[PDB]
Amino acid sequence: TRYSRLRVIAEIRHNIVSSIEFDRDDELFATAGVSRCIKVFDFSSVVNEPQCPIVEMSTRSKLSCLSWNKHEKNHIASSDYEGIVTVWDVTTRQSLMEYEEHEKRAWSVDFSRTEPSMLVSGSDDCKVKVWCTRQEASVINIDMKANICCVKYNPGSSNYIAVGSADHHIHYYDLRNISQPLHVFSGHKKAVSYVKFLSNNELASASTDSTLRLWDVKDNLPVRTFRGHTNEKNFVGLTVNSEYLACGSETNEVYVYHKEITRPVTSHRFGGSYFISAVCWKSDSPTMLTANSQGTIKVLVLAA
Amino acid sequence: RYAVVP
Repeated sequence: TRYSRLRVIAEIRHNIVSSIEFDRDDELFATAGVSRCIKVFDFSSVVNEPQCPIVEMSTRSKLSCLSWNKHEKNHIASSDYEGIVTVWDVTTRQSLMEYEEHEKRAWSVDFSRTEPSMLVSGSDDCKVKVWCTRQEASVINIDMKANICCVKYNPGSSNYIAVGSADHHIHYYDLRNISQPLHVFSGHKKAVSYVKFLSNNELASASTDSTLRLWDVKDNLPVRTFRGHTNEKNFVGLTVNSEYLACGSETNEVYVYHKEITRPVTSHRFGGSYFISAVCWKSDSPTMLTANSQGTIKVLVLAA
Repeated sequence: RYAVVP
């Protein structure tokens, strides 16, 4: 009841944007995708102005994902279609680390919130790699049996990662003993394209079966399935906060779900054949960043 | 093909 619409409060008119992410203070955000350019914008400027990035970093390969460091304000990691995982400093524009062990496209990178020098990546090479920014070689390698589409650290401990796999399952690992996952969550009928935590115990996933799912990683239980959007092919984005899930759709629409309700609380038509390609909440607030396959960026806000 | 899930 609280919200029925998404209001557009800003738009940057444009190339697919595969990732849009806020820095540790929700002050800057970065975008990246097929154009081989990591662009950094000032959020307040975008909201207030009638819009140029403050930093642009050219890359050798198409980008699949970004993750800002949670301690070092100025550091951001990228994964690319060559398999390289790069840590960048947005003030100097330099690559700080270039991790080159993946043999195929890396789809995901995630910096840990609680051990901020640690970052994890997953790849079409079927490996999960854990890296430490002070070391050139990977610290942990998990050999899996299928392409890895997303890896995410638990927000409360760097010992746990969720792995979304093309085998249709979420593999939840304790990195202190990688012999077997703690649990493998089955329920999706197609590849699991995203995993994101609402809290220490609540995990959400997206899949090309046109569903989102909510899972309890304390008691290893399925919770809820969310339906309404169309997602049979593309990476269309998933972002969650403590209460809400948002995802893209192949209908060029953003969908929002409350975690307790299986059908959308609202949706927004972006304004064919376009798809939403990236979404990111501004922490626990009703404000979110969104981008689509044309490269348009919008700042949206849930509203009554 | 870009941004296509395996």
